[PDB]
Parts: sequence; structure tokens; C-alpha cells
Amino acid sequence: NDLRDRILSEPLKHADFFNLKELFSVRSLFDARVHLGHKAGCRHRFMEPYLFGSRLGQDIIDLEQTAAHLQLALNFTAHVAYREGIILFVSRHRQFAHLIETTARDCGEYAHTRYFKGGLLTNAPLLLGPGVRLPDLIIFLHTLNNVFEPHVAVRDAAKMNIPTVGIVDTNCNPALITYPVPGNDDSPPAVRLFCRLFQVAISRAKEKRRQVEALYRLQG
Amino acid sequence: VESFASMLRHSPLTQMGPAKNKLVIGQIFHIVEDDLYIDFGGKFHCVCKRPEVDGEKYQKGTRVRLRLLDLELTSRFLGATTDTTILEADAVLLGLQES
Amino acid sequence: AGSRLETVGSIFSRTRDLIRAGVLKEKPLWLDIYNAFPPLREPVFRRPRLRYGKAKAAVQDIFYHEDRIRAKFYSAYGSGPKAFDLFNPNFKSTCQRFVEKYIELQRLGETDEEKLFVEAGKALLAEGVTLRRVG
Amino acid sequence: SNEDLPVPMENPYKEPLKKCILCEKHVDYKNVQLLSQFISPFTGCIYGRHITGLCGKKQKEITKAIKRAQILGFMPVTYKDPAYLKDPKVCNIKYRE
Amino acid sequence: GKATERADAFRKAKNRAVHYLHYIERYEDHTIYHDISLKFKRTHIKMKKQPRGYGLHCHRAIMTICRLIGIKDLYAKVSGSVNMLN
RNA sequence: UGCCAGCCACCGCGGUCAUACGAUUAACCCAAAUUAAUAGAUCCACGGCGUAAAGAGUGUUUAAGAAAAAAAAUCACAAU
Ligand SMILES: [Mg+2]
Ligand SMILES: [Mg+2]
Ligand SMILES: [Mg+2]
Ligand SMILES: [Mg+2]
Ligand SMILES: [Mg+2]
Ligand SMILES: [Mg+2]
Ligand SMILES: [Mg+2]
Ligand SMILES: [Mg+2]
Ligand SMILES: [Mg+2]
Ligand SMILES: [Mg+2]
Ligand SMILES: [Zn+2]
Repeated sequence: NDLRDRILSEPLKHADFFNLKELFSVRSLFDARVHLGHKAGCRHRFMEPYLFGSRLGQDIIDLEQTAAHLQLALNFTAHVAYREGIILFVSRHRQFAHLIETTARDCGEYAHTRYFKGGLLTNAPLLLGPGVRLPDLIIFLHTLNNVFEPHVAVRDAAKMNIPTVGIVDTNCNPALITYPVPGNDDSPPAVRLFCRLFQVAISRAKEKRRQVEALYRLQG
Repeated sequence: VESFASMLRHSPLTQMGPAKNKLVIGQIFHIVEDDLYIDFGGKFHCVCKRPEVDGEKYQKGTRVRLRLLDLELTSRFLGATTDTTILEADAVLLGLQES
Repeated sequence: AGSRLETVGSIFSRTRDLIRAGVLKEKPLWLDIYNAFPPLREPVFRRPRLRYGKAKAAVQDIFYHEDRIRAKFYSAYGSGPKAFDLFNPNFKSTCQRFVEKYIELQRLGETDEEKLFVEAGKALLAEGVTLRRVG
Repeated sequence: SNEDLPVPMENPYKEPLKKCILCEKHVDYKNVQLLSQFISPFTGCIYGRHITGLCGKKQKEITKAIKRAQILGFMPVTYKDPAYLKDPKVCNIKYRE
Repeated sequence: GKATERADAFRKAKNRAVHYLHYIERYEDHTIYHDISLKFKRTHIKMKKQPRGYGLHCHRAIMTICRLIGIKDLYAKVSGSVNMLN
């Protein structure tokens, strides 16, 4: 009881509890092309503070701000995996969809990279089952769908008070996302690096939860 | 620790300048029976047609040469707030890695 | 049960206000983690209005004096015979070699652009690279 | 202290603006050949911008110079003058398919 | 809540009202913080802060809503269309 | 009783089962007063003018105003 309150409140006093700062770097993102975006006419109006500048009509995303967002995003994902939460990966993009799905299969967390049905997060008991525990966190690797509209599950998670981590490009909407990271979701090295960082974050969180659980067991 | 402006200053894409008439080597990562999906490494893959000569030696992982015209094909039509990306690049085949 | 209005405020503000009111008796774990680790920006809904009038964007164009040298290089000699390799981070182009030797030559105190360009071309020719120019 | 920031200069790679056929040139009503190149051979009509391809200034000057030559008696109306039939074709209209 | 039968519409409205909830900040739990004047569509609503002793001079819908919130003292004046949903 | 007799401030009701007409029972609200009529008090715009009432067919000028912080007049083409 009190020791369970201790094991829940222990990682919240340490900023670097899961030691994720050594996972990535500015050169690591730059070699995997996170700093590129679409054309300057495609720039959404909410991406001007997150844009460093424009290189010959092409948007350049500031990876200092991307790393500053991504440290907090990975730390939040690690803590929500530590507290035994339900984590859902969503990316409506048919070029990596098998790779998101295999990524979630190796993570042990769940994925919806197919068509999102309309009343899924909202009208959960009719679609899924009589008593269904809602997801505790969603990562959007792509916040846009195939017809270049913002994703339905972002709005549905905002309705259902479900926190999210979203990779927003220069044409995306970071307004509804509580933890956005301004980055590139089109280049395969960037997408694979984001999947690898979320993989090692989930694995580190679950293994550290197991070790502190074993420490709690050997305490008494 | 290197700053990000220094890395932008020495990136090859900054050294590219214009995207028109640039000779860039690329790598093919997916084979469709007439369509070659080539990742030249900038942002997007380009799609080319298989040439009638030496068409057997264009496989997965094969390195080719390209002449870039547009790094991303994107236009404005009337009645559109935002431009229409095609999520592709425009490049034509010259040959494959003459060595 | 909850607050499903999208435009009122952030999910954090809605959850803390409903628990402060007393309708929600089960505290979410993500609320405590949010109290620990806040974002840079609070997720409040903002309507994406379109920009009219004389107002434009604040995005600056990325340009350099090195790009000014690259413009004259691409005007005179065009693209380099080495082609381009974007997979190597340390790729040194013939264009960037011309830029570096242009910088090293203007460090000698020559102001004239014609003299700088001619001696940069002959310094390229002394290093063995080929300048085909444009016919 | 950071010298790697971009400078607020203009674009160095601006390729210069594309020019019309008679651009930095001088039009006239006395030369029948130049005015009659932009005219349909079978009917005598004057081609528009989408066939001719000029700056609007030169398109208006060609139109006025032709019409002055039509009224003043220097060039035919109903047909192209057949002595200048074999001139090089600048227009993009294709009559034979 | 809209249904063919009045009782069905009542039940649908009761079940849908708990999904949409606000929290209304009340200064010393009886009155609102400051004077609020607004125009939503074609309805002009001006509500004024009052002291402790004189309570709820409002339109009857506003009186019902303020009683369900917990606001005991308010002034309210509505102008233009007095549509209930607006 | 059955668009008859009739009632009403407005919406309106009475066309053989009227809580609206007439009577009876009951009920509500005032009270040595209660209704009807007529005058008053109050009530229109510090709001609007594309589609609902409203930008007068156009320009210049007198009277009357505002000049509040900073500049400008001026070039292909079918004015008369
Ligand atoms: Mg994209
Ligand atoms: Mg009747
Ligand atoms: Mg009567
Ligand atoms: Mg009867
Ligand atoms: Mg009555
Ligand atoms: Mg009666
Ligand atoms: Mg009025
Ligand atoms: Mg009218
Ligand atoms: Mg008018
Ligand atoms: Mg009139
Ligand atoms: Zn011209």
C-alpha cells in the first residue's frame, strides 16, 4: 500500500530516471534527416515558431527545439509505460505500416495503423466490448491521413482526455497535441529512428519497472 | 558540441543550391515491375521507369544516377488554401554507377 | 464522467478542474506525470485563421556569402563532374572545394572578383580536377 | 558570437526573367514580314497571347502596328501575303494533323 | 436531446449532459470574478458582479443555470435574440 | 347548444363527447372593493445600411468639420 505509493512516486522526483538523454543527439537526428520539411507554401501557420527557416522554398525544422520536445516526450512515454498504461501507436501511412505494427509487436504495446473507425475511442463500449479500459497514451507517427486531413484519433483523444505524443511536420496541426515534436515523418531513416527510440524507451521502462518491483519484493 | 547552424552550413543539401540539373547518385529500395522507387537521399523517393537497355541489372539496393529537376513536386490550384504535395520527387535515369 | 469539449482548454486543465469540482474520484496517472513534467506549450485549441492584408510570415530565408560564391560557380561551370552523394555526412563537393579555396584566396587580400575567380579556377586545375565550363 | 547564422541577403540563384521574341527590340508598321508572321495564312486573323507568346507591351504594339498597316495599305487583309509565305514559324499553332 | 418520444428525448438529454461538463470559477463561492460582456452570434449577454446580500437578478434560464452552478448573486441582461440554445 | 346562440388583450374557440359559449359543482386571486373603457408614467437608435428598412447615378465647391505618428503627386493599352 504505502510501499506501492513509494514505487509510484519514486521516478517523479528524478528528471533523468530512465537515462534517455544518451539515446539520441542532434547529429543522430541530422543523419536521419529529421530537419527537412515540405515546401514553404505548404507550411501550416502553427509551425512558424518551430521552423528555423526556409532553404530555397523548403522548410527547415529546428532540431534544437525537436530535441527539447523529444526528451520530454520520451520521458513521458517511459513514465506512462512505467505506471503500467495502455500505449497505442497510430500512423495512417501505407509505406511504413508494417514497420509500426512490428514495432508495437516487439514493444508489447498496441497499434492501429489501419482505418480508424469513427466511434472507436469515443463510443468504445459498442465497438470493442461491454467493459473496456481506454488507452492511456497514443503516439501519432503521422498526424495526417491519406487525404491530407488531420487525424480523427487526435480529436477523439482530445475528447476522451487521452494524452498523446505526435510527430508533426511543417503542414501538421500541433494545437491538439499535448506533447508535439516538430520533425520529419516522411523519410524512412527518420521514421525508423523514431520507432527505434520508442522501442528502447518502452523496453527500458518495462525492464526498470521489473527491477524496481523485484527490489520491492526483496525489501519485505 | 557542434551547433546546428554549423551543421546546416556544412550539410551537402546546402551545398546543392538549386535543385535543377544536379547529378545525384541514388539507391533503389523497392522494385515494381516497370517502376523503380529510388531513394536518392534528400527527402523523398523518386519513381522512374525501367529502361530498355540493361534492365535486368536494376534490382534492390542498386545504385543509379539521377538528374534532379524538382526535389518535391508541389503546386497550387485555384480554390486551395494549401498546396498539393504529391509526396514524390522528379528525376530521370541516366545510367547506373559507372565504375 | 468527463469533459468532452475540445475548445475549452487543455486536457490537464479539464482533468484538474473536474477533480477540483468533485465529479471525478479516480485520479489518472498521466495527471500526476503531467504535474511532474510539463510541456513547453499548453495544448489549448487555436483556430487556424487564414492570413490577409499586408501581414506575412516571419520565416527567414537561409542564405550565405558561400551561396553567393556558389551562384557564380553554377552560372559559369554548372554542376560538378563528381556528382553528389547525400548519404555521407562528410561529403566534400567540388563546389565546396571551390568555396573553401575562394575563402583562402580572399584571405590573401584580393578584392577583384575576376582575379579571385580566375586564380580559383587555376588553383582547381593545379589540384587535378576538371572544369568543363558551359558551351 | 555565432557566425554560422544566415545573413539577411537576397536570393543569389535568381535566374533572370524569360523574355519575349521581340524583347528589347523595335516594332514597325513598314516591315510587312515581321507583322505578317503573327498572322494566320489562310484567313488573316491575328493570333493571341497563347499562340504568339510575348510580353503584353509587345503584343499590343504588334496589334497596333498590324492594324495601322492594314488601314494604311501596306499589307493584305484577307490573306497572308504569299511572297512571305515561307518565313520561319514562330507561332505554336499546328494546322496539319 | 432529440427523439420521437418526449421521455426518450428526456433520457437522451440527461445521458448526454454528463458527457459535456464545465467548471465555473466562483469568487468566494457565490459570485463570478469580474464583469463579463459578450456577443455570441446574435445574443448579447452582459453579467455583472454583485456583493453578498442581493442575489440573482437574472433571466430565468440564467437563474436556473446559476442555481445549478452554485452562483447565488449575479446581474444579467440579455439583448437581441433571446434564443435558449444561443 | 351545435360555425347557431355566443366569447376574447393577443394566439384564437364554437361544424352533436366544448376544461374557451350559457348554467351548476369545485378551484384560483383580490377585497369594501372587483372588472371594463379612456388617459397617463414607462417604452424607438451611442443600434444598423450586400441578401431583411437603409451607401442616395457621378464629380467639384460654400458653410461646417477632421488634419492627431510617418510618407506621397507622374508614365505602355479602349477618356473626351
Ligand atoms: Mg510529410
Ligand atoms: Mg367556428
Ligand atoms: Mg366571459
Ligand atoms: Mg358537450
Ligand atoms: Mg382564458
Ligand atoms: Mg364557462
Ligand atoms: Mg431597430
Ligand atoms: Mg434593400
Ligand atoms: Mg455606389
Ligand atoms: Mg434610385
Ligand atoms: Zn518583351
